[PDB]
Amino acid sequence: MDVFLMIRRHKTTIFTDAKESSTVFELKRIVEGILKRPPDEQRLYKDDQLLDDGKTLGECGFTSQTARPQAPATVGLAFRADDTFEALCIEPFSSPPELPDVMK
Amino acid sequence: MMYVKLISSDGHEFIVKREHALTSGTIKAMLSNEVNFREIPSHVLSKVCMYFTYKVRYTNSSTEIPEFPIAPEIALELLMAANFLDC
Amino acid sequence: VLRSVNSREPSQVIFCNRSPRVVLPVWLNFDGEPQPYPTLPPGTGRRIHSYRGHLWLFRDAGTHDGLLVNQTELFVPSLNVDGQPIFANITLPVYTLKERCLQVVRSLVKPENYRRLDIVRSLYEDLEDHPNVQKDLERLT
Ligand SMILES: CC(=O)N[C@H](C(=O)N1C[C@H](O)[C@@H](F)[C@H]1C(=O)NCc1ccc(-c2scnc2C)cc1)C(C)(C)C
Repeated sequence: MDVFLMIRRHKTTIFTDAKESSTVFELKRIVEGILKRPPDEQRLYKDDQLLDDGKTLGECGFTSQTARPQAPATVGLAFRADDTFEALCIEPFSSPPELPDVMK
Repeated sequence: MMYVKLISSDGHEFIVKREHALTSGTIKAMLSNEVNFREIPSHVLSKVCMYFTYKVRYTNSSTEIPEFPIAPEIALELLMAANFLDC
Repeated sequence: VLRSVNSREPSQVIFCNRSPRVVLPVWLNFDGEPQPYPTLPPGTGRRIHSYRGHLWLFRDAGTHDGLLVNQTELFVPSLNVDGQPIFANITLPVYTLKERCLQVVRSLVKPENYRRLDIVRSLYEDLEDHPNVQKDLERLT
């Protein structure tokens, strides 16, 4: 089963899908192909939880019915700079303005 | 897999499959691997990307099709984006 | 042109609403006038008696947005094989993002106030030009 994801770091967001049976490490290889950074320089998160390489996305709670095409689940991403990893930082999207009068 | 980068007015960088971005004739023209959208903020452009994923997934598929959700607060700005992008 | 044929040959049919909308079934009568039939709530079914050669289409009962039936616009009941009813699977289309946004904007703004929206004139026109069966029958011809 396919799971649909946003992989997010700072002001970067990758839209992609993967198998429920695929691994965290396999997702890192996907990110590697796109952002040109190898798996050892990557940390993936579900919320604040650091994800183990060997686990499936399914085991880490990314399921076909929660990670939907029209409402993808978010995977956090952090890079190593030199020796150490930056903290997990995800820039929020912009805020919608107030509903015009005629939409209330 | 080939990806393209779509950049919102507020600097968020959205990386989507090339095939998905070509859903939009407007984007196809801006490419024909990065496009900047000066009028589309991230809270709108993220939804646009979700729509690409949704459309590609559910076009010519018989698995029951769910509603594409759009919050009231973004609906007007999403309309304008959809109209510009012809999608 | 688009009209049911007066075949008088019974055809039993299941209307299956696999959409989240209240469905309005519409029968095209022998002069091609649309005749509305009782609505179907989301997820529900009805076994109904129709006839071979008859034409049906299906709309959101509240907004008249277009729906699909067996992946297309029109449903024509056929010969029943082995006494089995024909299945009419009614589903949402994949609307364009634009049409989907118009649907949502229409559900939030009373038609008197479309003009007050801060958008180009042609989008006021797109909102005012809401779905309707007549228009689509002219299209489909
Ligand atoms: C011989 C013939 O063609 N008779 C027509 C007829 O019996 N029709 C036209 C359509 O093929 C079909 F609608 C059928 C008919 O009217 N069947 C009764 C019917 C009643 C309720 C429903 C529905 S639709 C959603 N909910 C219900 C209960 C559907 C069909 C009519 C209208 C001239 C009497």
